[PDB]
Amino acid sequence: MPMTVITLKNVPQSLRGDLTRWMQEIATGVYVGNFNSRIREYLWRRVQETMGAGEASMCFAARNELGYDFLTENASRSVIDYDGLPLIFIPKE
Amino acid sequence: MPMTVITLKNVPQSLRGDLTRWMQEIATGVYVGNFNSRIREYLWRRVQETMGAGEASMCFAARNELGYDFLTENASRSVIDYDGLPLIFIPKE
Amino acid sequence: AGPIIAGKSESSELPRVEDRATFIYIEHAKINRVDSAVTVAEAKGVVRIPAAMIGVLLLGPGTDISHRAVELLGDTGTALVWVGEQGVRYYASGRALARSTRFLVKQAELVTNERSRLRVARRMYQMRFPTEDVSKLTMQQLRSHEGARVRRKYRELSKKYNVPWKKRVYNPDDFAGGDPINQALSAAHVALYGLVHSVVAALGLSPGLGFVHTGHDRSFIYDVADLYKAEITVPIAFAVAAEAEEGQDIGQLARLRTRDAFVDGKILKRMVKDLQTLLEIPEEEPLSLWDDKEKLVPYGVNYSE
Amino acid sequence: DRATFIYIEHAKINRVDSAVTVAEAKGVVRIPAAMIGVLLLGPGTDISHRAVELLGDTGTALVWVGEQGVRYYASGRALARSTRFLVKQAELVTNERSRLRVARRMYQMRFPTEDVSKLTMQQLRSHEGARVRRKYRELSKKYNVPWKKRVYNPDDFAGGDPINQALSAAHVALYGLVHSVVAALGLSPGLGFVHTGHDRSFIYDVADLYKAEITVPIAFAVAAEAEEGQDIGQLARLRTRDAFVDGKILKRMVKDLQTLLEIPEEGQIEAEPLSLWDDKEKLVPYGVNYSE
Amino acid sequence: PIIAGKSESSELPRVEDRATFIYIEHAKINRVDSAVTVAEAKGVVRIPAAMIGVLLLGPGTDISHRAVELLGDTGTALVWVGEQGVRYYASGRALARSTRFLVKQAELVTNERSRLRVARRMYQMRFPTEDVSKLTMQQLRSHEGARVRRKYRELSKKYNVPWKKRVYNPDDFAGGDPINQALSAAHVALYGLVHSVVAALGLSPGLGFVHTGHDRSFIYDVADLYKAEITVPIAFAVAAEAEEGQDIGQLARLRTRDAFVDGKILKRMVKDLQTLLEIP
Amino acid sequence: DRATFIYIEHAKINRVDSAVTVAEAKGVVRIPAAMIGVLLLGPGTDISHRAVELLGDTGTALVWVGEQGVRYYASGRALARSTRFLVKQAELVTNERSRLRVARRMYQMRPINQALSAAHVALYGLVHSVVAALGLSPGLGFVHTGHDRSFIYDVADLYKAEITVPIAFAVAAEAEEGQDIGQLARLRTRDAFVDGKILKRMVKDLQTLLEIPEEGQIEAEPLSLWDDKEKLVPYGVNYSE
DNA sequence: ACTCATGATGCACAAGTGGTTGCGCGTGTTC
DNA sequence: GCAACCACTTGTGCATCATGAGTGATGA
Repeated sequence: MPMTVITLKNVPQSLRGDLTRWMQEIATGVYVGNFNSRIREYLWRRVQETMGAGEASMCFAARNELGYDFLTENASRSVIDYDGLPLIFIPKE
Repeated sequence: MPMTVITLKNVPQSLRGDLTRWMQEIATGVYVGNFNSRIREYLWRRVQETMGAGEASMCFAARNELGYDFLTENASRSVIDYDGLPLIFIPKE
Repeated sequence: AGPIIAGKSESSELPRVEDRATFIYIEHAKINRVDSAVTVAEAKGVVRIPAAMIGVLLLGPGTDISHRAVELLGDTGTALVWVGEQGVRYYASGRALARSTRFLVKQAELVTNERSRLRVARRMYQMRFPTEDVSKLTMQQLRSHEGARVRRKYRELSKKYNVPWKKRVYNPDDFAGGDPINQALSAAHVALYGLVHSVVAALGLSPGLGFVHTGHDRSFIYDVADLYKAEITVPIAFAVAAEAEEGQDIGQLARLRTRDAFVDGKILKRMVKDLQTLLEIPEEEPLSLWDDKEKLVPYGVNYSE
Repeated sequence: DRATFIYIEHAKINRVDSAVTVAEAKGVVRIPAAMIGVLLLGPGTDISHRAVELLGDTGTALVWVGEQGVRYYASGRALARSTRFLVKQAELVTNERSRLRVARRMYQMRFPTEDVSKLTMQQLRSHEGARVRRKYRELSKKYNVPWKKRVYNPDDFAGGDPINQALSAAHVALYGLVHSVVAALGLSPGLGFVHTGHDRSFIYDVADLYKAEITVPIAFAVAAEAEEGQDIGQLARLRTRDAFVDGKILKRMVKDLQTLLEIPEEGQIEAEPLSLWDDKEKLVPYGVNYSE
Repeated sequence: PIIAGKSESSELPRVEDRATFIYIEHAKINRVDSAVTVAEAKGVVRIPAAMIGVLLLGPGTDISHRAVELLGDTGTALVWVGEQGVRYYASGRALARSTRFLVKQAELVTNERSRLRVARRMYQMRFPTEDVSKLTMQQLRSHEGARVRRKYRELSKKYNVPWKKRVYNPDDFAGGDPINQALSAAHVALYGLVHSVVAALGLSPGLGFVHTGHDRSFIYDVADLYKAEITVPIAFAVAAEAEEGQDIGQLARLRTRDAFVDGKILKRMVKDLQTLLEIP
Repeated sequence: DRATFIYIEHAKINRVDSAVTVAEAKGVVRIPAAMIGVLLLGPGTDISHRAVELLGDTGTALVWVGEQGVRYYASGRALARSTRFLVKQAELVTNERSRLRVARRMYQMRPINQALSAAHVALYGLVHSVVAALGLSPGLGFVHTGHDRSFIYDVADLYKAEITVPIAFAVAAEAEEGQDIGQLARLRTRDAFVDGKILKRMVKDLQTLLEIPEEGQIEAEPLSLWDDKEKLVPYGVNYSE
């Protein structure tokens, strides 16, 4: 099973504890767990309407030549497609 | 190639930029990348000799029921073994 | 679908019964739900349990668990078993995360019919001992023969590892021991029984509708666990007893090797498939009304006039 | 032949020698384990390992419930590990003759003034539909609550009339009590007679016996005396738990379950919904110590 | 010791196991905190240079000295893919410390019979349905040209795109047509990948067999093995499916990266570079 | 037959039409691209894409070096993208007779430990810069074989005994206690390399070792942008401040 | 001109403590 | 009694800025 990584910040503490039921916390707001496509999709679905006014970013194994892809919703660091290659973009203040 | 995740905080900026040459930084201090055992071991050895007075924790795919195992060096959250199942232990102040 | 809230999860969002981890053992701690998380709070620190990935949670001595923690564990499909000393002490589980009772209906139809029950017991005996043929054995003969061969296996494994065994058989009803072999056997068996109880509660099967064991609410748990107690728990416990040295926690290493054997033997998927085949269920809204002429009738409808 | 259904909430249960120690806010109570038949651990309950071990040694049925059993969360083994009710239910539901008889008996329980021993399943379900329509209409007339048709969404509770929300909440509270009683008695919630294919078919079958008598009037009263913007579901659940406080409903449920399973009256058990601080006088002679 | 910004070849992924290419334009490649950082007006993108073989530098890229040093340290070759073809090459020290491949390539390029045999194998690999056991050097050039124009014409007719009877050349191939842009983008990606692989394996890019006279001849020879198989059909498909207002270069690079991943051109390229030089 | 070796450091190179533009602290220098030859881009260099394109059009060998070529970091193509020197070196190295002859020719031509290592590494960097600019393959070495820089080591052995050794011994004698001897050795080696005579001699010996005919040889011109303004003004190199 | 180390300097976010409310998560005879 | 929400302090670390020092990673 692909390893799914979710990072939460400025989210309600309820979701902070809720994600621990599926995937553990290795650092403040960092989660890692092994799931298939369906469980991962449902878990990101749960995170989307539980994070409130917070930032969530998820990384999972994909079928690109880097080997992973990114899903972010209302996050500081967006993801830009450099010709079929996912690279993390950090906007400048 | 299994997915590997390294989390850094309170580390020199040199290491923060150096790990971006191997694995991308989705959020502050957390890195994601797909490497084999040799590259991951070399990256962890590089982290151990560059963070100095900092904390680092790495997550990678393993061959247990949870599917992953954890390596931490002077990290706030340690890792303890529950009958062969790695679960994150958060010390109480 | 519907609104998503912390602490409550649907069956789809959870892993399959055969895709989860086997068990976790907690002792001298205090399971407690803080911020919608099953948290194990020991003296030193707090440990968060990924209950969605855990099939059964084993509660040892000195373990305190709250009401909301039990509700959360039941919601995640994780079963609760108080694995104290002298074996399993109690069972607990929430609603089954399988909304279809087809497995339970088939199990009831098989257990009520005497010929079907005898056939199912013969199938279990054949699965335990594939080489033999039991097409003519009766129920009492089946029980006596299974006891005799379990005792023979215990004696053989005691001889192999050179450990003193007092011609005894493990039994969840009041089995106590102080020897390291007894402790290892108890640990492996309680882990197996917790896993079996979790699987049965997850599939919707009734733990009381047993075929070989009768007289209690966990007879089917014993029946399912006997299919594997001799092939994993006994040899692994004997190996643990042989390997154990002075000043070593027998339970810790016994459970470690029990989990290793469960993973290597693929006990979880094997148990799911064995329960599939034992009930003679071919591979394939759940609620409906019952009728004689039309069989099932759609529910949630009002029949006027 | 007597089973006590003890309800515990807002307490920490431990064990001393052979008695559970319910450390309430009022004080400490020392119920002997042997007298407890069914333990209904309500909200705010911290159960210990030794308490669970002692209660399971004496065949107590631990059921983690809501406030007065409105919600069923988890349950342990059966009352005295008695699977005779479960075996009887499985035998009754397996074949069509006993299933027909039990369905007729439940429909008769729902039809005191009519004889339905000759009606078919189609006729029986039509009669129940007519009965529930008439009950809804007459309760709407009595409580001055407008009523058009039972409309609701299992996935969208917010969108709906207050009467429908109250009905759903009260029915689910009744379902929780039914499941608590069933798990205490050792019955299988999935082995249903009229309802089939669901993991709580028997729960709905049993709760349908009390819907038209308990939860529907409660829901109509809640809808009548409700302000706009008020939590209708919480109100209905609280009213249902208040109705369940007495314990008469639970005893009636145990008796009706044993009647449905054709259990002979000699072998039938009697539920005793005991309370701790409201029944001190009854429990003192039984050995139940009290502290303050 | 381990110093930030410096790594051994062992710590880097093999040539096969890394990504193919990254294209950068209208940016400023820079090194901050020992990271290969690509700074745009809106923000900065930090490149995992250890996971990419070649970095294509499009128009508007201003790369610094230390950024080039870091990219060479990671083994990521640099190519300035401007308009009308590859414009300049760059590469650091080879991350292969053995020159067995280089010595073998030298000893098969100096010998005339060895050069003939290597060109024979490359023709056989490009066209396995023919026989060239007695075919000579200039005849090999003429046959290669005839077949590349035949492939170009066949693909132009198949995808229904007007082609002006030409074959892409790395030197001064300018065109405003969508087919010209797609061919240039796919070909510069291929040439950058070939240059990266050659620099990574320790081979000399100047020791060519069919192409001679310049220091990038072996690059052209290696790229010819895959030019007609992958890049030309990809460019023709891109021109066929291109819409109005769609950036030809971006979609062409999408398609050529997809072809490289599907065709396994990296592992295949290393394997071919092994077989052409007879390494058992 | 003139191959200028312009060393640019602390600058930002952009392109004006058919002329690169070097903007240092002293001022802005415009150079026609045809006379660049070898462009040694030292530290602090920010080369632009359009300047790279212009330099590539004119057969420029861009080599990213350290301070006065102490360290070799990266290199582009060769002089006029020519491979005659590389082909000659390959022909000499594959066969045994020419390899033995060239090895014999090299032999005929030919704290303290830390200083020696630093000086040798500086010489390696300069030799690699020259070799990459000329188009020679650093791996094809005659005396040394089996390494990526074998030819670099062979060429550096020519100058080890009379440049790096005296500098290393001088810095070892002059070293103060608790001082970075490697940095001192590198700085003294770059100071020695400032004049550029060593670069000319390396180019001359590289051409000689390949038996390149004297008529067809090209001579190195270690051009300085500011120290040689009077030499570049007639060449068309505009200056500004 | 580049890059890194360093010193202020501020700021977003997390973890703790403190009372206060509630006991919770709502389909199954609705087309 | 338990657990979530909430206010509110308290604190750790990150990012920016300005200054000054180096041009660097050191094997035949």
